Amino acid sequence: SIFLRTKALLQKSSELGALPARTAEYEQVMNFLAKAISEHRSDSLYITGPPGTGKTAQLDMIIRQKFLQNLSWFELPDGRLESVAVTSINCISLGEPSSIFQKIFDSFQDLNGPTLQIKNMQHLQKFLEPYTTFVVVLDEMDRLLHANTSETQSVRTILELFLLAKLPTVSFVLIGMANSGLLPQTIVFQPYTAEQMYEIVIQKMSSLPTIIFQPMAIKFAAKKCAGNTGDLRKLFDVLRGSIEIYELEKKIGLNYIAKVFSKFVNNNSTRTRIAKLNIQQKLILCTIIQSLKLNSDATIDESFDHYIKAITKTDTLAPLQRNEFLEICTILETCGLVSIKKTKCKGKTKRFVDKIDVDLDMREFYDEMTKISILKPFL
Amino acid sequence: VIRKFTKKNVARAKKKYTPFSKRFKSIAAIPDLTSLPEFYGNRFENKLKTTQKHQIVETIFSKVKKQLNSSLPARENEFASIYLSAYSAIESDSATTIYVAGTPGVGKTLTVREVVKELLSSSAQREIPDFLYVEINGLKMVKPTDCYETLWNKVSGERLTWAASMESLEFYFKRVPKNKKKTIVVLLDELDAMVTKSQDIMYNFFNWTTYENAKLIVIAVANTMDLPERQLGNKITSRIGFTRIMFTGYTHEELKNIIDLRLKGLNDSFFYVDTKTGNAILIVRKVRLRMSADAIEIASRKVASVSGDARRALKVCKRAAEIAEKHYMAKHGYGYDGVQTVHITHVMKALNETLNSHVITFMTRLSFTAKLFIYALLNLMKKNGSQEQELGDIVDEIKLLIEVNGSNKFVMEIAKTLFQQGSDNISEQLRIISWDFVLNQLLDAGILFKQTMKNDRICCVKLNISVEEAKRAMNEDETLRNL
Ligand SMILES: Nc1ncnc2c1ncn2[C@@H]1O[C@H](COP(=O)(O)OP(=O)(O)OP(=O)(O)O)[C@@H](O)[C@H]1O
Ligand SMILES: Nc1ncnc2c1ncn2[C@@H]1O[C@H](COP(=O)(O)OP(=O)(O)OP(=O)(O)O)[C@@H](O)[C@H]1O
Ligand SMILES: [Mg+2]
Ligand SMILES: [Mg+2]
Repeated sequence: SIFLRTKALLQKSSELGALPARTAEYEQVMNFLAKAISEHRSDSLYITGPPGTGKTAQLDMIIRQKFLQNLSWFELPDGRLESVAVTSINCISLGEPSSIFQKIFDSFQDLNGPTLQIKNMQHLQKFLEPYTTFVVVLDEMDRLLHANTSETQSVRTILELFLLAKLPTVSFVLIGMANSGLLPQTIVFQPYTAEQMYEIVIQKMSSLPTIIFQPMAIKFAAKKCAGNTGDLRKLFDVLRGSIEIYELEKKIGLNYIAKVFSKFVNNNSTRTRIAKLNIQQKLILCTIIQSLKLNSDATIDESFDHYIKAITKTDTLAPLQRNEFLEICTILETCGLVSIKKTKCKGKTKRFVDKIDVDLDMREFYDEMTKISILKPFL
Repeated sequence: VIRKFTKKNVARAKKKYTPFSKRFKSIAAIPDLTSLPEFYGNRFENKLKTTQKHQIVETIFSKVKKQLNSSLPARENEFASIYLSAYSAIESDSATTIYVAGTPGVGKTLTVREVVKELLSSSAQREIPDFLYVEINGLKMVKPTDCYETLWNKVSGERLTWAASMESLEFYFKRVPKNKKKTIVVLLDELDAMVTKSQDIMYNFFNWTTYENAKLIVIAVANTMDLPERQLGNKITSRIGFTRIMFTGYTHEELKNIIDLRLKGLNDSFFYVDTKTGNAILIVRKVRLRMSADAIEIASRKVASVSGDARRALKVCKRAAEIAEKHYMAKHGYGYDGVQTVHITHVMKALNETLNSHVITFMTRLSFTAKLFIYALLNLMKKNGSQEQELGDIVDEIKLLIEVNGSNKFVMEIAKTLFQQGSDNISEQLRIISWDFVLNQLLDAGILFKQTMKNDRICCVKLNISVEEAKRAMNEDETLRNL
């Protein structure tokens, strides 16, 4: 089925020398290697960007195409041959950030030989001295910072690695990718545009025999998914959801993208939430928001107290009890107008208590209960 | 050697430390893990068993209560979406994340388990390849990293510590080729409970779904649709994705259908009831059982107004059946060892005890000293409006209320008891009798809040309950409302 393979291509786990819409940055990164393996100079590279911009994908693309365990060959612009050792490491999937040197050593040394125990800068620096280029690609380099400690000790491991990829008599070239005179070179990966997203999609589905999307649908999906600070993962889920929505009802039209963008956005719509309420529930909602206006940190009991005094000032709609007041508050929380949380007081008696809060816009509230036009003074 | 302290109750598991990346010499040295006798799942039940020496009398309402227990008529579109995503990702050997969120009791776990059951049935028919189903509940973990210990133990059969398990799972999902693998479907239930400060577990579980060789289906069940936006980073929100499946609370018609589906074979049916004991047999008197459609409708409308929670609707119906069965067993005197109807009265009484408040009737049944305390506290809130009153001011105002209404009959009989405990040999006391007792009683009840202070006079006291229900309980009393 064409639908199954098209759905397979638009997953977040699908791969594809240069990626589409990234080739210049590719050349920039390749230019780094075009010096580093050439002159046997240790150097360090920093890569930033918002998520889904193709950093990990382009680096894995480079490693899979154009490259003692994990030894291979690389060609320079003149391109004779060069022995390189290339690995990739995700820093979050390690136990502690201090063990990464050892991890690099367990990524390089042959298993038949003596497995040494490694702590820090010095043992790795002594190990790479008799050698062959070592390419390390470190995904998420920022979680190498210690979230505790201070500014002096959080940047211990990263500064140690930057110093160990900068000094002579080693051949250590370091690529690090984080999310957005020996300081690293920086390429900022940029968020994709609609045309770039379009070209990526047709390049990915060029392996398919037919295209079961209208091109206007892909262009509309790309222009809605790009915006500012866009991620290609969002475009992939939009197209995949379009396929799933299409085959749950039966080429994919322009309308199915809009059906996706109506199914998976909440569409808050405070007026239609309010229109589903009763007149009593609207009265309790008005007293609650008035209590939050004049007390600004109010528990449920003080809100009920204000409701009792405010509707005995009116002497219509005879009052109810505290537990059913909490019940209508639960109805209001189910509708999506009221949030009840459990917090601490700021008084002399600091204890836990249930606090009430709102997440609704004031203009729609005031308009929709001035359209009621009978029970005024609670607004 | 002489220790500075001792740790004499250390209980350490038999968990190894070496990760899976050092289990074979090369990537090519890894065998086909499906043809391994410990991978992918290739004793306490009898201790809670005994011999029964009697014959339990199951009355006619016992089958109704048994069928109303928590142990898919309203979830078609959610079932179809989850099943289609999982079927597509399993049959094409890809990795994906499905996100499900909703309020309690809206059928999230039941729908996901039904989807997994149907996928296992389809994999037993050789229509999709085999997969391993793992269920990780974040509220059933002692430590949040134990999920790393659980999942890897479900995959390999080994028992490692959590960091080695995490490296093992990373190496497995990233480096092991798809021809040597089986697909894994992981249900991450109570997803908010596995959220930690560093969010490494969430990143790892949702980042393994982005690897090309992973063959991993992560179904994450949450409580809010905005959990990645509120609590998680941008990196994990990007990996979870834009498509999210919302489980709305049930409307009253679907709750009505759920309750009728639990009672399809019992409602409007006849039983042979033995009048000697009470034991009823489903097809000696022939008794028809009936539960009203109006009763089920009003319970379903109430529950759909509150939450749309199927647990609450089933529990309300079970409570109504329990109330009716208690009245029936009381009127016949049966024990435990022509038409029986569970009516809308029992349903309303089940709905009322959950909505009844005991705070007012607790305060109306207190002693005179506790009521006098609450009355003086409310008097001080009326005098100065501070909402926190010092205990010494309460002492002085109780003394003032005693000496001002001194000509009252009840007060002039109560004063000797309050200040001397009815004894001439006892000196006049600065606190009333049972002052500490009623203070601590109102603190344990949660009616009162007291600050942590060591000077008894300037220590402040606050109402924790609402003021008007305290005033209602005070006006219920005969003596206090007359002075
Ligand atoms: N130019 C591209 N061509 C093809 N696929 C791409 C391209 N850019 C990204 N992708 C796809 O987008 C997904 C995510 O890309 P990648 O992992 O490189 O993102 P990232 O920038 O590293 O994000 P994050 O900060 O979230 O890690 C993958 O499925 C990858 O194949
Ligand atoms: N559609 C349904 N049909 C029949 N019974 C249902 C249905 N939905 C829920 N129930 C009943 O309600 C129970 C609660 O459902 P479930 O465990 O799936 O809830 P949940 O959404 O996971 O809730 P929680 O967030 O509290 O875990 C089920 O075990 C079942 O007894
Ligand atoms: Mg990345
Ligand atoms: Mg559940």
